Amino acid sequence: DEAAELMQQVKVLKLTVEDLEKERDFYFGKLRNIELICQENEGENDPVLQRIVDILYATDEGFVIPDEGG
Amino acid sequence: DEAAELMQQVKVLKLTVEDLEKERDFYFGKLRNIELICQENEGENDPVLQRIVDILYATDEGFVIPDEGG
Amino acid sequence: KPSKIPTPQRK
Amino acid sequence: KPSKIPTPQRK
Repeated sequence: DEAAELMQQVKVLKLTVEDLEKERDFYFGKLRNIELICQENEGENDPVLQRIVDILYATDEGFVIPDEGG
Repeated sequence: DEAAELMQQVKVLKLTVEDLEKERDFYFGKLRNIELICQENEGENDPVLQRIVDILYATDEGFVIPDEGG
Repeated sequence: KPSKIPTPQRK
Repeated sequence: KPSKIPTPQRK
């Protein structure tokens, strides 16, 4: 049935959403603590902190960076 | 209409899915490079690397850790 | 914390 | 790379 697929879709999407945003939220909360940790230990800017800032700043074209202008 | 909401749901869920998994994927790919970077610089296990491993290992109850048993 | 890390715009 | 970082199970 038409709506049977549609409602099953929201099932799969609910599931994908719950799988997705559960990790998106958890992973992102983790990311918030790494950024300020870089400024907590910039001072001693060891290689890891040079390659993980590269990590944090892994932006590319098509991707949005906030506070763009410096 | 019944299916009109349902198909609009998959719209919103598609949108949420695309917003979600685009970040879930991007953020997680970033996370893959931090974990091995910790073992790249464990040797010199500075505070950052003690607090970001806490980050990477921010697990709790209800959350699954792979390779559980050591 | 300093909102410079890549995002989407979204909302 | 060493799959110890928290996950879900999912699939």
